[PDB]
Amino acid sequence: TNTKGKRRGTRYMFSRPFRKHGVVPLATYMRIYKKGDIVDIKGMGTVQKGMPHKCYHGKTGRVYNVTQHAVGIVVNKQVKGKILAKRINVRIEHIKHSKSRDSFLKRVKENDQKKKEAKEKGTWVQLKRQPAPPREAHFVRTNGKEPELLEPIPYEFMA
Amino acid sequence: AKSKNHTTHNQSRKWHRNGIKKPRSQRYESLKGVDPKFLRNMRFAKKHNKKGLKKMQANNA
Amino acid sequence: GFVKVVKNKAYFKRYQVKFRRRREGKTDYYARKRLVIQDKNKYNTPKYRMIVRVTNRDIICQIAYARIEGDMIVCAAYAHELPKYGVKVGLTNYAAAYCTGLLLARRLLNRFGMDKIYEGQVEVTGDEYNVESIDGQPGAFTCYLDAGLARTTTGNKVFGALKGAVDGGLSIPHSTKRFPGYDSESKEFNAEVHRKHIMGQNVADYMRYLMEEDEDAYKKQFSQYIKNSVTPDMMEEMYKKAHAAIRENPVYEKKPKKEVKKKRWNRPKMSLAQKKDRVAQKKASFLRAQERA
Amino acid sequence: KENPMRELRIRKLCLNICVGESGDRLTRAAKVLEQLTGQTPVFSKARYTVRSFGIRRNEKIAVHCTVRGAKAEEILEKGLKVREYELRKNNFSDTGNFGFGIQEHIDLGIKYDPSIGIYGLDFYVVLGRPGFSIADKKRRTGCIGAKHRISKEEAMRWFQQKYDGIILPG
Amino acid sequence: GRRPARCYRYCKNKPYPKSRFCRGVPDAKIRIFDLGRKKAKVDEFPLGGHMVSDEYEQLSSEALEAARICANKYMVKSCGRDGFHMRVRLHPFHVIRINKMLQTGMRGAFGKPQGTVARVHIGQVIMSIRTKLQNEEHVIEALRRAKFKFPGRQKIHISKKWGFTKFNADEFEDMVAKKCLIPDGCGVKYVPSHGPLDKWRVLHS
RNA sequence: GUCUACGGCCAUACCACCCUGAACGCGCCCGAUCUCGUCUGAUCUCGGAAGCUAAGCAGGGUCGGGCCUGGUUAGUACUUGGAUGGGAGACCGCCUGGGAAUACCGGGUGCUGUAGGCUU
RNA sequence: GAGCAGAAGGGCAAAAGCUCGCUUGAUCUUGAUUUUCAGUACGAAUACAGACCGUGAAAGCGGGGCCUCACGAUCCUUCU
RNA sequence: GACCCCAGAAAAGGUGUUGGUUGAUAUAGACAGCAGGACGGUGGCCAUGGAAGUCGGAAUCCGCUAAGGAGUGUGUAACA
RNA sequence: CUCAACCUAUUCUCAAACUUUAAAUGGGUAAGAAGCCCGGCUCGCUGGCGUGGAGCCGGGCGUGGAAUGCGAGUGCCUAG
RNA sequence: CGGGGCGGACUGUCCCCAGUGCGCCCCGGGCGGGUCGCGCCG
Ligand SMILES: [Mg+2]
Ligand SMILES: [Mg+2]
Ligand SMILES: [Mg+2]
Ligand SMILES: [Mg+2]
Ligand SMILES: [Mg+2]
Ligand SMILES: [Mg+2]
Ligand SMILES: [Mg+2]
Ligand SMILES: [Mg+2]
Repeated sequence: TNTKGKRRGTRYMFSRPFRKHGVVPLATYMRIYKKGDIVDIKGMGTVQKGMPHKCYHGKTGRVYNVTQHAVGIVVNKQVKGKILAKRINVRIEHIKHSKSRDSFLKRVKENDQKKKEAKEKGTWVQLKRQPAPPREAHFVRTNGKEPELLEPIPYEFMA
Repeated sequence: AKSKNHTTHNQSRKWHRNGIKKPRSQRYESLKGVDPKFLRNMRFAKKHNKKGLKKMQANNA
Repeated sequence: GFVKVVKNKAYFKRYQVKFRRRREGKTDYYARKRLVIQDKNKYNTPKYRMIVRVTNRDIICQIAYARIEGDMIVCAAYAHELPKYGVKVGLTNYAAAYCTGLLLARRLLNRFGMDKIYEGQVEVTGDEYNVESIDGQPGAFTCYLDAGLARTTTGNKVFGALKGAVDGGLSIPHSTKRFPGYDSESKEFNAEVHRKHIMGQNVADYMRYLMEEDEDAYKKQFSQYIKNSVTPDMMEEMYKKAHAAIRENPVYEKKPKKEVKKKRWNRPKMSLAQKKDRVAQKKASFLRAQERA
Repeated sequence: KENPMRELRIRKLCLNICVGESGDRLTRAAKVLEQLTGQTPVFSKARYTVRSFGIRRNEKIAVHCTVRGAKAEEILEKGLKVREYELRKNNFSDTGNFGFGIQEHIDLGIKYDPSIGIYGLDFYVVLGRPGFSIADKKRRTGCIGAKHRISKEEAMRWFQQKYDGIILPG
Repeated sequence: GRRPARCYRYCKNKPYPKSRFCRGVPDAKIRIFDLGRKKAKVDEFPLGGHMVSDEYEQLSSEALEAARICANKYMVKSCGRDGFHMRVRLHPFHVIRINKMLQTGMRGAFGKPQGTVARVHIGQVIMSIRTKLQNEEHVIEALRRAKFKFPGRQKIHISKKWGFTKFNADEFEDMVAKKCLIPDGCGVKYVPSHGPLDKWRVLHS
């Protein structure tokens, strides 16, 4: 009953944000994408060429091919009870670098530095992230001031 | 005469019985779909790795 | 009032400003995208371009490649440094455009060390010339003309700067359709009147044309030409000496910065306390003037 | 006292002859404009088909030309001879430009011709100061600012001062 | 030939306004929403009384007209034709449909417009009366009578606001005194202490 | 402290009006022989340098509009999960977690990259 | 707040609109991919690669229409 | 009357009883009962066939007062 | 003097096929040894440049780089 | 919650009226955190 049109239900998905129409800023064309880096697929609607399908908006993939204006992205797609790695050609206006990989790559370099310093200095330091532990025991000063009494307020019809 | 038209009921239960497995990623993914001009140059680079082997083992030693 | 205010509050709330350099009318972003953006399978390869900007009194030739944090100019040559080399008057004309384009090419090639290789066309003739890379040697520097908002018709001075640069040794793709020697009706390039324009012979023709017709108009037009004693018979040789001096030494020596006392010329921004005090004083003066009645 | 870069001047003159229809009448009208200006005029077509006026879309309806400089100043004086230097108060627009019309083109200084008719035309002087051209330049175009604009009162003052004209209170 | 209002009492559908998609809508029965001395100034009628629904339901335009007339007649009787001002604060913007039965059955059952109702929420004001202080008992009785025209359960409230404004009656007068408020017909204009000083100089003079 | 050329982010940068602008510059400005375009050397293109900061431009101002960012609105609206909770229902309360948006009241009013000038 | 052939939605301002100038990339080819999907086909589409061209000063852009629709197996026939 | 689904009920009422909210009067004598007064201008004006407080349209006062509306109802053609 | 329309500043009430703003629940990806860091070699691709990119060859690094739980991977035939 | 000396800017109190920031130094009061801190108490 639903049509099979390639852009059905993308009325807001491909529309530009409020007061962000017009010329595409040029630094989006100056980003360097190499084979192996992780890119989020957005899909702006100012450029109608190389548009990803609506099922890839909001998905993150890995670049495997670079051409003059586009990249090839290996992005997972869930089809009923199986996930299969699609390969899509997307022009660079519809992608951006994923900061999740940048954060992890930063933490790897910091970890390798921390091991290097700890070995050369003679220390052991926790490198794994730990989940937020239970709060430690502490003292709360009243500073000579009694805590303020709180009581529920009477009901009244506001307006 | 008339009957049910469509449902995804019980479908998710069927999908998860054998699990929804992520595709088997592994080292050395295939080169299908890569730029032909780039790809045929890499074949030339691989073909000519033979020369410079003497320089490689000299440097490694 | 009789008509709806078009620029009301709702108009400003939804107004989207254009890019800042579009609002100032300095950048054509339709042209800039096609001209500074490198192919993605070339990665960090710089895409060089020659920015030629002709001003009311100057010619600016720069070579830049685009980065995310802003453009990077690697070599700049101006027409106001031409008095160092021969020509002292009559800048911002076609012959000075050739000289500053040639100066930019020689300055850049000297910075890269490609001086003896890629001499270019030392003997100036107006016909088409394109430098070819030499095997076993570093390749010719390749850049593309950036005319900006200039109307690129035949005889535009940006193509004079291009002609100077390609004759200097830079490889810039071009055709001779836009050089002053080109004829639109016959669709053929003269290459001799173009050489005259490079040598400033059209300006020398004007000087002697005014000398014979009306000496008062000649004084009015070329007033700064009588000063510095530049005459039509010596224009061509002066430009040739300028070319040779550009060839010999294109290195730019930045003038040393002088000691300066720090002076505030423009008014600083008024503070919040000052603004509130100003409002309070204005209110008090209104009430005081009112009770005076 | 005043800055010399504020003195008023004439930008253009913009003569216009709106003939009803196309044909030999319009060709004669363009001939009149050419005789008046020494300058080839341009025909303008109709935006829309209006059958109460008898015009159709894209049909050559009028002929007009714009004159600048010394020739404009000469033609304006010829037109003001016919008007006897008497422009009504409302002839001046709020943007500092004014205009008038004449009914017969013969008294402009052109000899009559049996083949040519009795065409009238519109004069519309556009006033300006030096620096008005920044709104027309291609690179770094801008507006002229509030002080530098011309009001209706300033245009009327210019006409009274320069052409010793009389502004009727109409 | 109208269905009982019990058939359209509840907000079962999405809002179905009269638009370019819903055409052929008959006009709502209520066309007048303000009665009494609508031209009275803000300080003439400092007392405000509301009828407030307690049910998320739909009130037909027929019922709003009936309750408007019922409250108007009592207010006129007990306060005169210029002693009050009433404002119906519900507009029937939701179109209810009817699938008209004499094709037969439920085939193609989507209905045609039948009438309009207003969707009211818990705590929403249905009707308002502003009047002088000495008519408080008459406002309560007028709104009590108009309750009988509505399906649900409604409460009569005497607001702490001054008249039909959004400002409390115990700080309204001194705000007018210090020019934070300026009358304009039946309401007030709030003048904040920001903007051009020429507006401030228009005041205090 | 500023400007010019080219820019990045694309209003904290926009819009309206007012004031000030030293030096370089940027302009306005002067002219149509050549190059080139016009109905019109107005625009464009070219050749200039008498005059001027009037305009653009820059800086500042306005209990300015907008924009940006906070407070409030408000633990409100809405909401994940729970009950053999309430109620004739419509709906509502509680438990367990998450949590807004106006109006209204404050603060702010471009940062910056490369190259090149001026500033006793 | 116009226009972009048409339904609607998106998009677009020295644009993608309007007017001119020159043109035939609406051409010849092999694969890959996306969309529906069973991950079959058709249709449509995307990114390339190899020719030959157009246009522009050039960077480039173009293998139809700004994007989402406008269409068709076996067998047989017909043309190249 | 009597336990999720669930197997029957609404608007609206009650001087049945229970709890709550807000307000008012009162030893300067509440409330309720019984018992007295309830006056003049003035049978106020405009209305009509007659409307005297009491079919109605407006007005809404003053004096004597402890108090008495130029009137809350019953009643009369109007009075009474 | 008055009523319309117009404009300005306000005011009541709304939107499945409206929207500046904008949740909760939700969808994708990452949380290393196929990683990191050093050297070198190949290229007909790219190219001012020993420039970029990719591939290849050696070497050194284990605190195995969140929690929790679980043994996984893979093929054929196949009924209802 | 503030005091002294120099530079800009504001006000319809302009007589050398009043008021507001900024840049350098000399003082004063209050608050918080580090300090081999140092003592005393638990
Ligand atoms: Mg079935
Ligand atoms: Mg262009
Ligand atoms: Mg019935
Ligand atoms: Mg429904
Ligand atoms: Mg503001
Ligand atoms: Mg909750
Ligand atoms: Mg091709
Ligand atoms: Mg297309």
